[PDB]
Amino acid sequence: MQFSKMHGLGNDFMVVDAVTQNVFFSPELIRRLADRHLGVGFDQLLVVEPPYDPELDFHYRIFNADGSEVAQCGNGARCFARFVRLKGLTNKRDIRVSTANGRMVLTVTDDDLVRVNMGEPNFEPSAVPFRANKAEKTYIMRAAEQTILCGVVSMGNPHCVIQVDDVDTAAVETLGPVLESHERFPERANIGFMQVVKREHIRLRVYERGAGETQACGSGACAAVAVGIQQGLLAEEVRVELPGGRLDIAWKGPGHPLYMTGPAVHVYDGFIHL
Amino acid sequence: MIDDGYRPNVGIVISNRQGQVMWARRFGQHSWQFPQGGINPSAEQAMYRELFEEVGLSRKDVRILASTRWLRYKLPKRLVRWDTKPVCIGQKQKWFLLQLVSGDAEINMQTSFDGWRWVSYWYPVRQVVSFKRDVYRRVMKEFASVVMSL
Repeated sequence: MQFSKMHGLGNDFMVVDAVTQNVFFSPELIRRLADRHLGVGFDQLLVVEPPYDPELDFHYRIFNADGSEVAQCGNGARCFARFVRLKGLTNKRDIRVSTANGRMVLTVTDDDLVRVNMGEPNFEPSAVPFRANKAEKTYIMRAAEQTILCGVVSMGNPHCVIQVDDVDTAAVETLGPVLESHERFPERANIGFMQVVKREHIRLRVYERGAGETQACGSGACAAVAVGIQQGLLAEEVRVELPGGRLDIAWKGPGHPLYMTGPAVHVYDGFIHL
Repeated sequence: MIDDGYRPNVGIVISNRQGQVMWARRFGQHSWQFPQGGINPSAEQAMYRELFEEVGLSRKDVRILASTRWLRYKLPKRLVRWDTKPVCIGQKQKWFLLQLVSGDAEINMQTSFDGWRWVSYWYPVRQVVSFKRDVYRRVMKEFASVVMSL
């Protein structure tokens, strides 16, 4: 079986053409391939498939390192889109794709970046979920003796966003775990530490649900810009510098989808005889 | 021909201006497939025969862009008629990639399929009856480079 190793800003995928190949997986096999010492090594497996609607171009499916399916908007979408082009499955720069829970158009730009429609930011606390009296632009959270000012939004997953003076000095490693499992987040939260540089540029670090801090959290970048915007801090096109590199977020406010443009890298091609 | 029990057959993938392919329904059924007909006692010969006869198109209106150099599928156990001799167990197939050169109002479903429709390129690989799936994989894989050129 042929596969490709890819990553978006360090989020790494084993990518399999299940269009031109007959490929089978089990949860156990996926756990065995994800293992970084004993297998291929990856965070997620992306399986590229023929479409099941005559008007789309592909379907794709994602499994995590535990062998279970992940259904998260834009997850793996930039690696998917460059893959189908790099391997000759398509010529299009506008690629229509279905996923576990949706349907979306990916635009591959001339500089090899991919523009993803991330949907509309949802600020209502009950959708996050987030325990609160009602929606507010800013919230006070009590973290032991510390007082925290934050914004909260759902990108389909939950985010708590905290404006900081300097991401380098932010207490990601100490306050992230506190907030990540706070009682007011019944399903936990991704904790973003946003430093505003200009209205068009932020630096960001994210302590992610379950996983802590990594080089890059795409949905947390979207949540940070969405919060920064509706607190009047940011312009409608914002450059987001994460530890692992740069994303660009574009949102025109409530009533409009938010877009994320970022890179995807092909590392190597593999062959494994399952 | 007609063998090993395989029966020679031609298949037609009719491409598009935009890179779509013709998806046809089989008469009085809800199953869909590419045109495919028998080979009488050349490859190109039966394709144009099955092309004009089942789709209503002549050498005029199409142009062949590529072909395969014998793809087999076995039928499912239960569909083999062992009481008909010689025994046929499946098909050997040569496939042609065509390009519609004139227009959709010229596709005449009869003559003698039923309904037809344009469809994105890889859709037929997962849509055809199970036992034809692997043949569909290889033909669509092979033709992919040729079609994109447009």
